[PDB]
Amino acid sequence: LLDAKASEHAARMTAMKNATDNANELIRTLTLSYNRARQAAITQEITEIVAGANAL
Amino acid sequence: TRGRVIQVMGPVVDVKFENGHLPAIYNALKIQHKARNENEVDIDLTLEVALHLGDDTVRTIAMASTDGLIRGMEVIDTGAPISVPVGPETLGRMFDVLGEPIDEKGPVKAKKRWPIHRPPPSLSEQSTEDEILETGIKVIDLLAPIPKGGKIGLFGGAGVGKTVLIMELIRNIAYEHKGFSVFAGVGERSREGNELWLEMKESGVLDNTVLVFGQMNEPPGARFRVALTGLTMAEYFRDEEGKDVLLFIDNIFRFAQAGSEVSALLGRMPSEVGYQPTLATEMAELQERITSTRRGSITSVQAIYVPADDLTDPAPATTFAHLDATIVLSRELAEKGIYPAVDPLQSTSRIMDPRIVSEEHYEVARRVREILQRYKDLQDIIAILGMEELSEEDKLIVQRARKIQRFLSQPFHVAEHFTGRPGKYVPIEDTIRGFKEILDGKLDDVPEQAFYMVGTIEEAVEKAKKMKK
Amino acid sequence: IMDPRIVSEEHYEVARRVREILQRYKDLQDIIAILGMEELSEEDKLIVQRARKIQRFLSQPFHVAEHFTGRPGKYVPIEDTIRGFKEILDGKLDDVPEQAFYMVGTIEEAVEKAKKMKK
Amino acid sequence: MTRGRVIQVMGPVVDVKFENGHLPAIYNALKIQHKARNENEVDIDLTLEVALHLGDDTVRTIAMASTDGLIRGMEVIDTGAPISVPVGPETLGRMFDVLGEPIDEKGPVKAKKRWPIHRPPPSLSEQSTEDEILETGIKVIDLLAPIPKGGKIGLFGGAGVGKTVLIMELIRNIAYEHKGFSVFAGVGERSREGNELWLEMKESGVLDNTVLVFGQMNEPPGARFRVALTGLTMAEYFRDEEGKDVLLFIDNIFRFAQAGSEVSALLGRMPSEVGYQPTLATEMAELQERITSTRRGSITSVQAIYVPADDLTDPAPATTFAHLDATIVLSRELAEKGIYPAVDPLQSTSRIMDPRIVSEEHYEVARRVREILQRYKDLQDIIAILGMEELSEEDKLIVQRARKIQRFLSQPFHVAEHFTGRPGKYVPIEDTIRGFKEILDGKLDDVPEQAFYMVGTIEEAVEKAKKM
Amino acid sequence: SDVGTVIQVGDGIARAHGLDNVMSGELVEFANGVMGMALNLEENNVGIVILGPYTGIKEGDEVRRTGRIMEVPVGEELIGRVVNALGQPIDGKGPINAKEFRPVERKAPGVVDRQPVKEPLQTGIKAIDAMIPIGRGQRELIIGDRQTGKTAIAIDTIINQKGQDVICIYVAIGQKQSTVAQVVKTLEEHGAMEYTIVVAATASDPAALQYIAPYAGCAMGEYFRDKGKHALVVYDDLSKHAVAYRQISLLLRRPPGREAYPGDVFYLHSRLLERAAKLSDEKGGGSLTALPIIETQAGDVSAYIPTNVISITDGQIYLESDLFYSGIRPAINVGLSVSRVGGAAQIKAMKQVAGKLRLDLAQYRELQAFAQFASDLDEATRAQLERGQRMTEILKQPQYSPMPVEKQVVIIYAGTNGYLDDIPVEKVKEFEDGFLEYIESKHPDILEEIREKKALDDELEEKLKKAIKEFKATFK
Amino acid sequence: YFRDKGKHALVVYDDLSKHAVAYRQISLLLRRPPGREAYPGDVFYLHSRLLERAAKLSDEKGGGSLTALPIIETQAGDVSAYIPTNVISITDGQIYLESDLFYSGIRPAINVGLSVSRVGGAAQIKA
Ligand SMILES: Nc1ncnc2c1ncn2[C@@H]1O[C@H](COP(=O)(O)OP(=O)(O)OP(=O)(O)O)[C@@H](O)[C@H]1O
Ligand SMILES: Nc1ncnc2c1ncn2[C@@H]1O[C@H](COP(=O)(O)OP(=O)(O)OP(=O)(O)O)[C@@H](O)[C@H]1O
Ligand SMILES: [Mg+2]
Ligand SMILES: [Mg+2]
Repeated sequence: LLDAKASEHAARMTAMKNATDNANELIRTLTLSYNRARQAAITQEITEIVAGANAL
Repeated sequence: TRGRVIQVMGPVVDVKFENGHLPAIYNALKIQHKARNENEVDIDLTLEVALHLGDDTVRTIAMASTDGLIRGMEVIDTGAPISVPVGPETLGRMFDVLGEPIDEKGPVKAKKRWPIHRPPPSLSEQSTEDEILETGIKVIDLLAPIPKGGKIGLFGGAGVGKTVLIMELIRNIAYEHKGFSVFAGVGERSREGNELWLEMKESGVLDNTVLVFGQMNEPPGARFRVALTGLTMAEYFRDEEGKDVLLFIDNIFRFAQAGSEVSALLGRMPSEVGYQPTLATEMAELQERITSTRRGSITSVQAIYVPADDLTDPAPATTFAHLDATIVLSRELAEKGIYPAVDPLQSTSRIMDPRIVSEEHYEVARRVREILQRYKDLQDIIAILGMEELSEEDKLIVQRARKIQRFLSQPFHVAEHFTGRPGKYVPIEDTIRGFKEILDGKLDDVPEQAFYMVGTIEEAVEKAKKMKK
Repeated sequence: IMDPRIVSEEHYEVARRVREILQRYKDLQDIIAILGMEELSEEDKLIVQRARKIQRFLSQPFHVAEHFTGRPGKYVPIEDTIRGFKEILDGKLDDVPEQAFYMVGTIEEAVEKAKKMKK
Repeated sequence: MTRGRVIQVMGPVVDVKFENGHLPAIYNALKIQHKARNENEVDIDLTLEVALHLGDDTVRTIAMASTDGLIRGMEVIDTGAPISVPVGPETLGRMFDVLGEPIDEKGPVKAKKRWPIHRPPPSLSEQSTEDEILETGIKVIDLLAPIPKGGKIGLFGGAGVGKTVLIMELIRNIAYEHKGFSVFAGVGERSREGNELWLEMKESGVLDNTVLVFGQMNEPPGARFRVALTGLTMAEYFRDEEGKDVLLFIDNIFRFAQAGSEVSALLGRMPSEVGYQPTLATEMAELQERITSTRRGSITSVQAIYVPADDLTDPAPATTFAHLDATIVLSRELAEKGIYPAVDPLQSTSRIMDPRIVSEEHYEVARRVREILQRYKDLQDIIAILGMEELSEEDKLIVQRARKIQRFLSQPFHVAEHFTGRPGKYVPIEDTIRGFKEILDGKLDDVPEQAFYMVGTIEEAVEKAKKM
Repeated sequence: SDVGTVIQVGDGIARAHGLDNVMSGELVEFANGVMGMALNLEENNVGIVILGPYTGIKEGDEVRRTGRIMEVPVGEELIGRVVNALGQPIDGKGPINAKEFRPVERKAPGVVDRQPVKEPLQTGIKAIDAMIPIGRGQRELIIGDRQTGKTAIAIDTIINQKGQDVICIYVAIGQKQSTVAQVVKTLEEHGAMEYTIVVAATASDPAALQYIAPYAGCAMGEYFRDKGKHALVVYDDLSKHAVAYRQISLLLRRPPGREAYPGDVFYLHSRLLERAAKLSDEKGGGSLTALPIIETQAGDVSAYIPTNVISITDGQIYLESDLFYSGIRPAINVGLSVSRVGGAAQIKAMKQVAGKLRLDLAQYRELQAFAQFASDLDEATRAQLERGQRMTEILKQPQYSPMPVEKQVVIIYAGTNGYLDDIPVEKVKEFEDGFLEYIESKHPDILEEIREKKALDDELEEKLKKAIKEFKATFK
Repeated sequence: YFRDKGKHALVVYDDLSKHAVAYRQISLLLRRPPGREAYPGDVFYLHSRLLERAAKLSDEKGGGSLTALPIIETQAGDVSAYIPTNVISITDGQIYLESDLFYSGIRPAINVGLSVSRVGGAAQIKA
């Protein structure tokens, strides 16, 4: 039991370390995609505005 | 001294007055034509002045379809804005954008007519008394009390419950109020207006009510001016007679949208999200007139359409600064079958001040928001970590928050076809008493399925006994 | 053409059964990206085990690809694809390793490829 | 002579007509000086920079001050050249506007020469091919982020770290040891921060070695756009005529990019990505290509940059990073802990760091320092949850070494003498490399950690230890 | 000549022919008696923004030149009054009867005419005065989500200025007339109308009037500044001016840009906010300070108007809706809010005490996000969480009850030193009132010592003796 | 010129990304309608008019050959973007360079797994 409880806490420590690292990697990839979407929305919106103003 | 049509561009029309005697901005113009030959068509149309151009020319917006219009016709200047009939002879009638009767009861014989465009009250003659107005609806009566003499806004996307909430409020507040009622169906379904009119005829409530329509199938000119016609009629009861009045409006977003549709054809440069360069100015001239003066009060309930469940769109965002109470309806609760689907975090009012409400009303309302705000952040975690990994305080908050969120649901009298239930009314003391037992943990034993579409808290215990628990 | 009236009944059942397992594995995909497959139990675990084999058996060595890889190209008849996926779905080949279904033609090639590995 | 008249006015934009057909060139400067004829009028002293030849003898111009009080038909004069500012040693210890006029109430400037703001950059036949390291005398910068002579350096940092002190200490060290001056261009600065800088420059005695040029935020877009070019033409004279090495400071390059974006919108040009001007990379280049190491002397530049939304892919940070040679990062955590100057050793980098330019021991000492400091950052969350006694003997032998190395990066500055008893220290590249090499081998591990805190050369740490 | 004729009329804008001698920014009068401001000078036509009802102006009507720039009245006579953006009364308390009138578009104080900010502007809010200090001559931005407290922090601040020699100006921009009436009535009830001026440009007023309101607010606030006296200006929403300016520019046909705003939108707020300053002794040592407010959609801190003003001011106070819907009031996020004049805009007493608060609160912001649920951790982490929970109860405060600095430094000192370790997290609010009641008996002693000497270093012996003996004797 | 005579030649472009940015500038100054990232529609035709000119000729034409090595800079290291994908669709392969390999000492910093030559395998000596 002493070895089993120690190995259980060691196993959970490694599992939580990997889960946190996988989540931190997913956060930077999503952050970069959000920045691409943010910049794309702004250039599209400004071009619809200027196209409408030019037409008028 | 008459004018001639020069350009027909869908809803917008251009007219030239050769004498130099041009009509003022917002004046009303008439086109009445008899066909000269078999090729022509008879025409009856009204247009309002929007802008003065250079060569003796004026831009005008039509209030009906422009089909059959010919360049070079004759236009008559009435000399004033669209003037609508006012007085007690408008009670028990139904009206068009021009204040003409859309029912078959005959002409209106009111001795006076008022223009739909009038300056708002001044700061020196407004009033702001504070009292609680009961609705009989568990969420609104507790978390966002309605101020008597104040503006109420119901915000939501397509199909969340706005019109089913307006209809329940009319069948509760107006049915428990002495004084006149006014309803304006701004750019909505003509099938819903018909059902409302029949319900009034049956109940006998038309005798104390006025209705104005100009629905979805009408051109942009009529869809934005309808709210002003309903407002010039509710103003006469406040200013001339001195009585308190209720003004109910569905889809004020159609007024903002209709202003955007005609803006491009007038020649105005576009603005953010494809709206007119005058959005805030146009909504202020509407909202600043619906206020309580020293003479009498206008209590107002308005339904606001959020284009894609995004409160940041220019029309909903411009509206928020004018309300005294705001109720937000979320599809997240509607998809779970929790109706009226009112968001208990985003809903607020000018009356949730410790100096206005009772002590326990203030405590219960603040405790409901804290337990649901804690549960909101914790439910997201449970989907990835699993409910077994969280602590006992978290498990207790999850179990109570589920029951609280379901007890906010209620069967409306107008919802019998959609719910398969008769409908129920709950007074403020029972709303406070019911939510307190859930917060204090008294009913931790009752199952979470014993709070959907129920009324008083006694029913949940009886329903649990019927469920054999 | 994926209508009961045009295709054979055997073809229609096998094609519909393949898309259900592939959709179920795309739902588990966003949670296993964080926690991994150690938390999964019973049917969800068995569904990813078969979905891996199915996703690889859809790969095929082309004749035009001989200039990129030394593997010879293959042509697979409709009767062979239906029989191979049916046995993968039923579980007759659950013992064979997932690496034995990469760039192959027919189901018998997976049996000899597994026998070559000896695992 | 030749004279125009104002024909249109709307915000910062003004249009002028030249009836005789003699028109000004695309960057000339025009003057409007008018005395009120009647009580209804207002007196004006405005200047305009040309932008476009519109046709029909008319020209579009951007304004350098306010256009309120202007009237159509008001006469205007062409100076025959671009904006021209005073140059020479007489500009040292003084404050100026975009136009070269002094802000200080210290009388007029009687300089012998005036130079135009718009000048072509030096050609490939005038540059220096082999790169030199500029010795700052600061241990952290000279060891972990070398400064190239003629190079562009980028500053990234939070509020309350000590950016001004570093600038002031860099401005000093180049004047005392390298015998070279400095210039500071405040691009769209807050006039309250400009005031604190001028007083701290005055109290530290630094003004006599520097030139300060300020374009305030309350100025029109046209003036905030050209302020970096008037600071640059003053630094250019010290390189071309005196042959000295010079430091050019730009508080925020993002405000230069932003001012061009606003001027382009006012001129009516179609926007690009995120709404920036179509000319963003040509405007950035016409500034950055004049900051180079010629055969005679060099201009080096330290430029701070604001990231619009913590996104380095935004068009303004992107076009600037193309021209940069090094990056210096300032962190609040070092300041909270007590390490000065507060420069991050694991996030600051330079293109000069390769072993083909720096010596073999310089490369090895820098690599070993980064490896030990990186390893210590790993142990920090382990040290937060568990005790120091539990760590392995090798782990403890690295934690101790790392804390001592991190403290030895700290240095007592000369500008700091008003706030602390510490006199100040200049450390040569050869002395800091020699010092860290002794620490990395463990020769001084039997010495207290406070011996390496706020000290200069390695022999001072030994004597400080002997005093305790 | 000085006369013209209107050629186009619509949406509050007019176009006229003639007016050859008009100046950029001048005032013009229509035949109707209504006023307008000339903002564009095209080659053949003048673009005029109307300062009143425009449904009475027709094409062919004449317009005349007034030979004057926009000017408003200034003086002590405006104190206690309610006025419009043009300097005309709204309260119905009679005429203003001013002695002087001055331009609305004055240049800002130069870099040499200023002096470093070093004297405090006490707001009376425990979170702001301790962690985000404001000094006389500073510009601090109040920014947040709708319905989070913003008008509350500005009015709680104006209520705290009763004792000091400060004059306050409130500029209501795009606001509903019924909320303006509740603000004026709240100021009359707390007695703030004795030292305040209210300038209003409500939602139904022309876009032109809602654009000149803050510039008229500075003209009135800087008048006291040029006399040596201190003044405070407040703008309830700067987000509503940007919208009013966007309308006039898109109607005058000026080139659009990001979110349809004109290129000079940064310059609009810069011309206004750089006028707040602490002047030098040659100019008399006076001081104007500003509190601009901004509304952010779903926390869009990176939108065009929020980023322009965040870059111009000397700091910002961020308010968050999840803090508000969770009981933290005022809902100020301490992690994202900063003052760049910190340590100079505070008295010595607060600087000594707030240093410990910064460290205890900074170690708590990081720790609760993860260690809140865990049952057994290291004693250090337990003490850090327990101290952070108690300090985040001391910073909570109700509306219309600002705290004098002497009372603030006493409670913060008691909490920072850790004398509340035996007090439950729910009892901390009861302890503040109970401790301040014991101190009522000592107000004569500690008011004079903390107000005159400001020496909390000498005072340590008396604070420790009273706080420990009074509570331990009563609680045992 | 060398290729038409019969001689072999190589050409290198230091940044095709900078070339596209310099083209976006003049199209927007000429007031041409913008596309996907403010770039005109002709941005594919731009890199196609130039890269197609590189070619190995037949023996009848003299057998000469022009080869090209275009270079592209990509923000945050993502290959799927407008200008990068336009040129990947025109070329006969690509060599991927990674920043973590470069800042960790692995030089040349070339990704062996994701880099490929489509014409490759036939141009190598038997050894
Ligand atoms: N109280 C309720 N009980 C049961 N079902 C409801 C209730 N309220 C709404 N619903 C259901 O949701 C639907 C929402 O329709 P509703 O007319 O209220 O849409 P809406 O929100 O007003 O949208 P719109 O304004 O465009 O008409 C109802 O038709 C009904 O099916
Ligand atoms: N400290 C507090 N304690 C309790 N309630 C508070 C507190 N501070 C703010 N509130 C409440 O929250 C709301 C804040 O209103 P406030 O006018 O200040 O918000 P706002 O951002 O200016 O809103 P708006 O944009 O409509 O003007 C009010 O209901 C107010 O009473
Ligand atoms: Mg509806
Ligand atoms: Mg407010």
